[PDB]
Amino acid sequence: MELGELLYNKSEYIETASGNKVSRQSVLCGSQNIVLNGKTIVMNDCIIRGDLANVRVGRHCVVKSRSVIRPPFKKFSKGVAFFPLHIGDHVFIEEDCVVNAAQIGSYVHVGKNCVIGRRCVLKDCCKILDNTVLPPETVVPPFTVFSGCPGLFSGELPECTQELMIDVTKSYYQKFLPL
Amino acid sequence: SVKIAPGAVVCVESEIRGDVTIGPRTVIHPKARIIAEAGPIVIGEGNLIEEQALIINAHPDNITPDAEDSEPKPMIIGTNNVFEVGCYSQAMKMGDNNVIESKAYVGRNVILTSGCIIGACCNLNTFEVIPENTVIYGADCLRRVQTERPQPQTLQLDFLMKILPNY
Amino acid sequence: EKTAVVIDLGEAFTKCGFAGETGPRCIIPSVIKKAGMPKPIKVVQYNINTEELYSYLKEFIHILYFRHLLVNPRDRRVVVIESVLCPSHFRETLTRVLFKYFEVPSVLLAPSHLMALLTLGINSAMVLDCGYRESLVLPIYEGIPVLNCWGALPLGGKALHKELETQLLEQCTVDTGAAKEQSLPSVMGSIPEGVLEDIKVRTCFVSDLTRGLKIQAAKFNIDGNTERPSPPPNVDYPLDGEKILHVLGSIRDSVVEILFEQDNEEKSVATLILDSLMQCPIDTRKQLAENLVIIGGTSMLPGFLHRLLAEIRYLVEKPKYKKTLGTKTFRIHTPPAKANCVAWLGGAIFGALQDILGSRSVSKEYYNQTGRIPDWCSL
Amino acid sequence: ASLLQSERVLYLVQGEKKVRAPLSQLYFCRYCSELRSLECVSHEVDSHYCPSCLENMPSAEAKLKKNRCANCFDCPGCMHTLSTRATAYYLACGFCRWTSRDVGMADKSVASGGWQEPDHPHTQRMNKLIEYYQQLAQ
Ligand SMILES: Nc1ncnc2c1ncn2[C@@H]1O[C@H](COP(=O)(O)OP(=O)(O)O)[C@@H](O)[C@H]1O
Ligand SMILES: [Zn+2]
Ligand SMILES: [Zn+2]
Repeated sequence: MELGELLYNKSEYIETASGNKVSRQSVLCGSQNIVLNGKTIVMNDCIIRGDLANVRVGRHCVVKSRSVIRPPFKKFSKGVAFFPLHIGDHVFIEEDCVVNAAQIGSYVHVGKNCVIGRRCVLKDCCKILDNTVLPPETVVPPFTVFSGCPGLFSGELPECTQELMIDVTKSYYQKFLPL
Repeated sequence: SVKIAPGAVVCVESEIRGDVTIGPRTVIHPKARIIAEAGPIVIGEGNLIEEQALIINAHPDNITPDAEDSEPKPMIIGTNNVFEVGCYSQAMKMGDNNVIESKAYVGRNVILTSGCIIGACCNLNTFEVIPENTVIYGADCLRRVQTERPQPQTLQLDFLMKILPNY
Repeated sequence: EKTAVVIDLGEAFTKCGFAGETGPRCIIPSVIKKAGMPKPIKVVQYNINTEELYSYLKEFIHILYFRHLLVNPRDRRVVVIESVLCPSHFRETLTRVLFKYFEVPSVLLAPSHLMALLTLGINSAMVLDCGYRESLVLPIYEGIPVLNCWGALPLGGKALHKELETQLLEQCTVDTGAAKEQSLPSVMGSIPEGVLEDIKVRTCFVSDLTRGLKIQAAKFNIDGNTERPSPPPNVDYPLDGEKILHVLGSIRDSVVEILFEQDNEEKSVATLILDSLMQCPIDTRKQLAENLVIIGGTSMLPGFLHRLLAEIRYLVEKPKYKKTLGTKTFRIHTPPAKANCVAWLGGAIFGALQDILGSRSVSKEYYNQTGRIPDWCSL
Repeated sequence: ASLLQSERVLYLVQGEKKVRAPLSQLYFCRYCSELRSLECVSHEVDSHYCPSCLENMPSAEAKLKKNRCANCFDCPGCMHTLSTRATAYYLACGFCRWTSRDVGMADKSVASGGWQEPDHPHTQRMNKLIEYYQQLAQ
């Protein structure tokens, strides 16, 4: 709201360990294969399944409520297996959002309730708008905005994304405290 | 009131309610919401369910007319059927060889045939039988297109047999 | 020298590409998606303030020169195709945008009718331009446009889109998907122009003269009991997903008739050729009649060229045109590119001529000095 | 940029044309002392690239190829980047289930090399007209 990030008070129940905060409400079925190296946030009722995964997330990663990050299955003639996805640094997944994406780049703002397709690659410094469908096996270049049910180039982003996005994710993390 | 079948890798951690009737080779993913409110949920072999998938038989909650005498409305589902991420479903009769896409709201009385796909993030409340081997794409408009051949998804289901153990 | 770019700014669609090519590289709706506005504003709009028009054209030309075409604007020349009697302030603005902001080397303001003639190769021909706003005709005799014998009527895309909307609202039968299986009239107060255009193209067609003449008298109902031909089957068209509009068979073949209707004045798209040709010089009559050219996207409509050429030969026998244009052989030219992209193709053929282009075209150095674009009005 | 409403508080530019824009969008000019907008500044062309198969193409190759990638294709029905599927290759879309088999294009033995667009029907008549007008312009 007018550049400034607003207050969000968390409850007592949340798994805070080595900077990484993960809501107890949010199930993450397969805790072994999933890894959170940095000071990540995972909001309540969110899913990070371990269906033969290697879900590596960023330094300041944010996943809002009711949102799912599942790896896609690669339809290979040699052997059909689930491809391990790698969420980049400073990644912001918005609320109620579906992600079946392989290799999500750093410094990205994925919009609200937007379905990303199977085996979908996202390069760094991009932005997917809300109520948008990226089809299976699609690529989005840097400094781009993809939107619509087709999921196609809408326009370009501001030049200063790399520097700006840092402030957003770090401010949200700092502003997001217990009550 | 549960009719669990061997071979089917239904995960215990997924939520189930009512007079369920489980299929031979079905594979239910965790946090898959199946309810048998009025009539039973009949499941065909190879009918895998992925992530959030609201399958209810609550026509008594939807309308509540107090008509059709008993009105069981038993939820029949076919074989080799992929339920994707966040797709709402409520179909009394549903055919074999059909794949609803992610966040697809299927209607209160919509009958699915073979080789037929619902569009991702597309909602269809209107009651209308789907033609043989035709796909719907987009939310803004339906834009129906007839497919050349039906698409099978057997290999995917078969591999989950190996994964689900110790999860 | 570099291959000069060709742009053709229209109300409905803009043609864009490079000179010495078989057709245009990009053809897109002439609109811009501004932040806040739900429906995108139209870039060409006549009779508005210059500053507001300048901003829209600046926004549009930017999209053409970077997103659609990939080339530096300052490097290579421009060939701006625009119809004769295009509003003064609009053409003045369009040039001022290209010369000031983009800093183009030189613009050439070619008339669309003379460019359409080059594509065929014939030196003299009559040219009808059935566009979006107005269906204009202009006789071109051996390189010289005859402004004296001009002709225009508002029987284009806009007039046809409006006529379709009116007819659909009368016989309105939509299946919303909310106990609307029964015929539901005018659930939506207005239909968006994007939908109406798609219905027109796919559903509606141009009828034969014999069947059309019956349709005219049928809807009139001039002391006759159900004297209409059997219509085509009713086509169901989806509106915004769930809502299914059942288009009546009568609407498909009646909507077009407003173009070819006489309406007492004796002013149709057909009559406009013969009205112009009768006003032409006596020596030029037989050459122009033999060489007819039908450009514009409105004439793409299926079975338009047959109805027009037939309606011509019927209106010839009418006593007004029977004296002058009685024993004349009307033959249509088939241009190499499609009816929509005839105008553009001429500018590309002209753009390929680097030697003549530089001389005829107005240089930026001249515009910066003078600030006076040459027009067919007095200097 | 979008999450926080950068499109609220705006900075003004000095010159002929005054514009109200967010600081995120604006650029500072160091040669002189005056910040200028994306509108005010002149735009150039550096490099061309495909959004699917990210391959930096030179300016000369683009003019020959009409600003297009040879390997990648976009579907005609819906506007999305197509994918090569085998059985011996057919082109298919992910969003809509439109195939290359539907329109009746034959499957190619080689993956990328086989696929092509038909020649323009009025390409021979075109060159003859140019050469006529070229001689006449001369
Ligand atoms: N291929 C086509 N088939 C049928 N109708 C068309 C086609 N292309 C355009 N049209 C219709 O005819 C009109 C042609 O207008 P156009 O000549 O492109 O614009 P302008 O007259 O402003 O240059 C469009 O508005 C559209 O309604
Ligand atoms: Zn490519
Ligand atoms: Zn497609």
